[PDB]
Amino acid sequence: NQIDLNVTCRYAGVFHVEKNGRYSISRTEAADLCQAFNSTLPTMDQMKLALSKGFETCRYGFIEGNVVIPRIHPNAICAANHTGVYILVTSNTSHYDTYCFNASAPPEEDCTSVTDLPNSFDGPVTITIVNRDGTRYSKKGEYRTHQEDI
Ligand SMILES: Nc1cccc2c1CCNC2
Repeated sequence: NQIDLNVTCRYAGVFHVEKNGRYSISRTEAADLCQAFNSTLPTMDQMKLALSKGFETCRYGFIEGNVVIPRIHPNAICAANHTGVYILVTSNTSHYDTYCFNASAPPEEDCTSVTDLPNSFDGPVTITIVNRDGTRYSKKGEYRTHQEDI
């Protein structure tokens, strides 16, 4: 009973989280996941500032109100060669990664590893934070508050 949370560097507080390295987070789960990180879904403005500090991914993830990909460099296989905060317009499906925003983070690029999920609650799941450099932190707990998400 195990969940990997793959996390990125923070840029102006904003970071990307993949559950098990595959699109698999609903909009309700995303809010709960950010909450467990003492974080919120970013606003578009917060995401634009993160972008300006060096944040890009090649993954769809929730922000507050939209599903987006932050892009600095044009890449044909990432948001169809767009740059800026690319907004997903048309999709059949409801599950993506998520972005989160932690106000207490440094103001620019923070590529130190994440070594806690400070606000997870008591639960049965072995949750493992996986950093991009492979550093891991695990704890037993839960973050999902919606039965539909479990
Ligand atoms: N950020 C991160 C950490 C561990 C694994 C993976 C990522 C993002 C890209 N997908 C794998």
